[PDB]
Amino acid sequence: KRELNGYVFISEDWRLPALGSSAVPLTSDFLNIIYSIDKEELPKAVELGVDSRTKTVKIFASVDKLLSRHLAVLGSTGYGKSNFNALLTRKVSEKYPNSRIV
Amino acid sequence: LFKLTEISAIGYVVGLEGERIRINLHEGLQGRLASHRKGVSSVTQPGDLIGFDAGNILVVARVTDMAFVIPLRQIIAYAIGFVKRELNGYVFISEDWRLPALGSSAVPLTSDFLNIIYSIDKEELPKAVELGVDSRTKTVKIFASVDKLLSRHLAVLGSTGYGKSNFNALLTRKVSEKYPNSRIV
Amino acid sequence: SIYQGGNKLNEDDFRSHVYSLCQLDNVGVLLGAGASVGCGGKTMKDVWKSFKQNYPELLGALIDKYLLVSQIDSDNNLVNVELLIDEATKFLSVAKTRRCEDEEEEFRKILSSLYKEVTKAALLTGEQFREKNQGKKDAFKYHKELISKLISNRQPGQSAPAIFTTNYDLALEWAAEDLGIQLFNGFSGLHTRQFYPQNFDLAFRNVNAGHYHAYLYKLHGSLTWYQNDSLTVNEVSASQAYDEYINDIINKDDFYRGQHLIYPGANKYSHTIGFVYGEMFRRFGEFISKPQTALFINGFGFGDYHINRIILGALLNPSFHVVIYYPELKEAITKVSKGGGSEAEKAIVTLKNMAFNQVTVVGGGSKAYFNSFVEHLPYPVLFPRDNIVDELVEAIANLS
Amino acid sequence: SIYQGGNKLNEDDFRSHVYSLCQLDNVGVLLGAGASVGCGGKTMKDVWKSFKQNYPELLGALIDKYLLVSQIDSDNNLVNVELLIDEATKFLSVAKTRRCEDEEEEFRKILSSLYKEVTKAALLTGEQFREKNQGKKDAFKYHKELISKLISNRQPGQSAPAIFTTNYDLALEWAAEDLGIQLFNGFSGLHTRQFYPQNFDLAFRNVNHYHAYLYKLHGSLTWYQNDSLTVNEVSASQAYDEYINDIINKDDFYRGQHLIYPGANKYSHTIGFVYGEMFRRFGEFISKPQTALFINGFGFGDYHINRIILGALLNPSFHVVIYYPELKEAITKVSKGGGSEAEKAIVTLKNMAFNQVTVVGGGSKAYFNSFVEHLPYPVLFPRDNIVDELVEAIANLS
Amino acid sequence: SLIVSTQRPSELSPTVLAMCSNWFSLRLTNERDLQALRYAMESGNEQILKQISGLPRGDAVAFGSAFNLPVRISINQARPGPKSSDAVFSEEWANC
Ligand SMILES: Nc1ncnc2c1ncn2[C@@H]1O[C@H](COP(=O)(O)OP(=O)(O)OC[C@H]2O[C@H](O)[C@H](O)[C@@H]2O)[C@@H](O)[C@H]1O
Ligand SMILES: Nc1ncnc2c1ncn2[C@@H]1O[C@H](COP(=O)(O)OP(=O)(O)OC[C@H]2O[C@H](O)[C@H](O)[C@@H]2O)[C@@H](O)[C@H]1O
Ligand SMILES: Nc1ncnc2c1ncn2[C@@H]1O[C@H](COP(=O)(O)OP(=O)(O)O)[C@@H](O)[C@H]1O
Ligand SMILES: Nc1ncnc2c1ncn2[C@@H]1O[C@H](COP(=O)(O)OP(=O)(O)O)[C@@H](O)[C@H]1O
Ligand SMILES: [Mg+2]
Ligand SMILES: [Mg+2]
Repeated sequence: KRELNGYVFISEDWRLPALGSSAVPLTSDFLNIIYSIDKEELPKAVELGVDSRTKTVKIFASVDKLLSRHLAVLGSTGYGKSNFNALLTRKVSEKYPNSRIV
Repeated sequence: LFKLTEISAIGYVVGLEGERIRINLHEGLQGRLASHRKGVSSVTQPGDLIGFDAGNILVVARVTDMAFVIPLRQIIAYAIGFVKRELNGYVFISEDWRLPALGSSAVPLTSDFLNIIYSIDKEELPKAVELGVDSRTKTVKIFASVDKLLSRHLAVLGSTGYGKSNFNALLTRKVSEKYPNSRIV
Repeated sequence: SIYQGGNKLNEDDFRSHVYSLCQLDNVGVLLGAGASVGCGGKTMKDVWKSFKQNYPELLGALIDKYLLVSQIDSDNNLVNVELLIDEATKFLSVAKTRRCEDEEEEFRKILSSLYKEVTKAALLTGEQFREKNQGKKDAFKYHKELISKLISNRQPGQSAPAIFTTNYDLALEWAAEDLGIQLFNGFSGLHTRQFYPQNFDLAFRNVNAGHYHAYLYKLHGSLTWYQNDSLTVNEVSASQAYDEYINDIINKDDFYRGQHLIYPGANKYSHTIGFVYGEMFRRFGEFISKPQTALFINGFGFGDYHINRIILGALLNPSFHVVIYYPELKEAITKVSKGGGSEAEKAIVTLKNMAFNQVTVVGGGSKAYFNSFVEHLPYPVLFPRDNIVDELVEAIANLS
Repeated sequence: SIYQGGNKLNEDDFRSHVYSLCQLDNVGVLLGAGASVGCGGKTMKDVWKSFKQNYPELLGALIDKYLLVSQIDSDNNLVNVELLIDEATKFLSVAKTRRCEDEEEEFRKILSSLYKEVTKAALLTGEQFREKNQGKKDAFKYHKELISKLISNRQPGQSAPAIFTTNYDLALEWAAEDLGIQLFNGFSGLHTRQFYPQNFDLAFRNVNHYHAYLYKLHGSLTWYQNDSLTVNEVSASQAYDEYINDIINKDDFYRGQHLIYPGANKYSHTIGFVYGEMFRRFGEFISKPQTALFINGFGFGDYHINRIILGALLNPSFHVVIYYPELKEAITKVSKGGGSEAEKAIVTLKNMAFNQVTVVGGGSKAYFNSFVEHLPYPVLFPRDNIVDELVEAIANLS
Repeated sequence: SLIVSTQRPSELSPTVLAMCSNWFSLRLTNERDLQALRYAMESGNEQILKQISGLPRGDAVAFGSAFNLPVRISINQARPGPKSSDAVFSEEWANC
């Protein structure tokens, strides 16, 4: 729906369309709205990658909601755990130069 | 000069297959909204409630299916009880073994009949506390009796960060201001 | 005091029983002359008092010469008024046929006084009888409620309610013309109204998809029925009847025509008049011989042998139910227990003593009146119990 | 400001209610003279105010000698103009049929002055009433938005919007001819255009959202009756050359059964037919179930329209929304004692305990330029105009 | 009288849960945490259990002896509320 001059995405799943309604494909503009954050955590957001299916929408995450409780990284051997750990640690150290990491 | 009903119709019953009911809609209705004296109501989406006029009682049903069959439209519903008038008010009963007859009309449920369904006995009003509102329409208020809640044991379940503590705080605070000579630990 | 098979039950059980009887295949109501006393009517024993107070000279010649009425019945006010007019008419016809000139005037003088008394007690409005919109007054408030309750609790694919009555006043017609319902009484036309016995098997329907009609059987006639110079039966309006023959009956003192009126059960010996009376009784008998019938009786005095015989014979069917109102049960029970009272009391007590679950009797004086009878019937849920049209009508009238 | 059912409402609930009403089976709009002042029009008060100033010699005769207008309403500026014109036309016809030469010349001047005054205020662009593409200008920005919103909110299989009006100017046709929509007004043909009442039962269909209806209850500037007993319609550029340039810049009035505005010549059985048809079609519309109506710019001074509106509330499925800026003045003047018929009529329907009646008032929150924004846009409706940027390049190519 | 609040209904004694008269339930997304709720209550209702898997924040489903029929409620906010939260890393890391 619309809020002031743009759009927002709500995540409730009990509303259904009506009979006779037409179906349209989703343009890349609405995919950016669906996979966004709440318009205020951008100053404390970190980029991690791009979506896999289309490779056109960037993905961000909030440090406060990410490094609040424990975090888990799992996977088999030869698939890229160390890459992820190094990237996250380095680009967290860069943003907050007064942090403690062991 | 005779007015048997002050509400408009939506469809009519065309078949019964046990405990499920089948309804065909009129030609004009396309916009999923029906208007009456008190306002506008939605009658097509699944999960809504509709009613039938069967003599001197009103049957209540819940919508499940909706599909084509200018093409016609069809609805399948299931009954959950009936509403009765006894002296000067109304009462709701929760037995669903009564069904309407062929040719009966289907009508929407206004906000006054919705109050009767989600209501308690009148003599227990001073012994009641307020919790919230109806989720689907956000018009009716919900009450419950304290003597029937905190008589046996009560359970509250949920995941993290969804509102267990808020509900606990509200429920515990509302009781103390009502029964000051009570013990809570 | 409520009895069902010789045992007592409370008010709540009686109301529950009444609720279950209103959802059967057939529903009917039979009313008497006691149901019109709240609108301005009089009972059958209040007319004999007036007759014997206003005309004390004909009473002696009506007992000592022609033996048309007993002294015991007259002294206790237990005379069947409608059973005397037919005999008087027969006497007058015989005297006219055999040319006994001195005997014609005497019987023309007593009929003129009997009609003058019976007619004045059935107007219900005095001289406001030729006007219009008589149903808007407060006297006919419960007739409308009864009619509305009977119609508004029938499911589709079911029969229409039937009403039988022993009155000959215009109360029910006035009540029905205000709600907008149409009643079938066997007549059709506007400029020449005629009686057709085959129009009792008709009903309305909608050409697009209403079911607002009922049947009214009048067993003793009406004020507005008369036989013209030809051999046919016609019906007119209240104003036309008042301007034609009612005003002279009430006011003039030497007016009597002959075999003209069709009330009450007067000219049965003519074969074009009794044909009207026979059909109503035949169709009453046909109605209560149906598998799932329920009948309500109120206002009746149980002084008719034929109706009692018909009702008694119809109870040997395991799916017939009757409810009776009689606000004098105790005064009849004592009199029957000691020595035995009148025939009506004996009949009602014998019917009460039956050990069936089909017969129910209610007494208690003012607790078994016509007004109390209505509230025992159920009230529909969707009926609008508010006032929205009147305000808009008044606002429209206020404009300009 | 906002009253529903006798009690008050806030902005958000009112906006939600407005959105819910547009999704019913039938949607209609009634517009008055107040909806044309944003593009160059005038209100009925101003017309009388200017006539009284410009022609003081003729004012005394209408009050003293002929008794057509009273003094209190003339001093208060609460006169009705179309009724006056109809009565003057009837007077002139009666005077002509009995050969009274003195009275015949007296009413020609009156009618000429009245027609000059009313016509000069109906032209919304002055001398540019002849040229084409008049709807491309900025004054008609909201007339386009109203039609676009009122068309785009209909699902397939539903009806088309209906537009009633009491004006006799060419604003809506000019607005519609620029978007690319077609309006049914009851006429057909080009070289000889005639009035057919059955043209309102037709619709368009594609053999491989196009049309709307327009009802004018007081006529139009481009309608006239010739010697033939049929009504004709022509274009603005032809009316200007035929009979409009003489009304303003000349003292010309010699045909008494020619013009069909405003509500004049009702004594002829050929002209009253159009008015009767329009009024009957208006009446038959609001008797349908599931109907919603909006009123804006119409002062409640007509008896018959008020009677028609009130009687339709007896049906459970009829709803209406009314806009009236000067509400507090009426409330105080009827509570204190006094007031004209319009104030009493609006107040009596404001106090009713009905949920089918809603009244919105204010000082500038109840104008026509604010009524449009209360109506929403669909989510997928296109708004960015990127087609004129290409037409300009095509023209630059030369 | 007892009020029990837990987020893992499966890690409880079945008797304790089966001896209650009323139940309030918020969002619950786990296949083994729904079997316990199904077992605790009596049979005869299955269309009400599908909603729990997708209830939004602040909504709950209530069914028991003090309610005539199951209802989906939107709960009011308490004022004043309980303690807000724990420490926030960003504020302390940017206090140079
Ligand atoms: N306000 C009242 N409400 C109800 N019942 C009343 C009331 N007042 C009196 N009653 C009762 O109303 C009754 C009065 O009955 P009557 O009018 O004399 O008798 P009928 O109308 O059957 O006479 C006509 C028939 O009888 C002939 O034999 C012919 O065959 C006719 O067919 C008593 O029970 C009163 O207690
Ligand atoms: N910008 C504006 N926006 C909206 N409303 C406005 C505006 N300016 C003024 N108004 C209001 O617009 C209204 C102006 O009322 P008038 O033009 O005299 O009335 P009518 O158009 O019905 O007159 C024609 C009718 O008269 C006969 O009765 C027949 O029925 C005719 O059809 C006032 O409320 C102003 O406050
Ligand atoms: N996102 C990525 N893009 C490109 N190469 C990757 C990515 N993730 C992992 N790799 C490749 O995986 C190889 C080793 O992965 P490694 O960090 O050893 O995984 P693990 O620690 O799970 O064995 C590297 O040579 C690197 O090129
Ligand atoms: N019904 C509600 N309405 C509004 N806010 C709520 C509601 N329930 C929870 N919240 C918000 O959620 C936050 C914390 O939720 P909380 O109840 O602590 O989750 P948990 O159930 O895991 O304890 C609070 O700050 C409160 O503002
Ligand atoms: Mg590694
Ligand atoms: Mg918590």
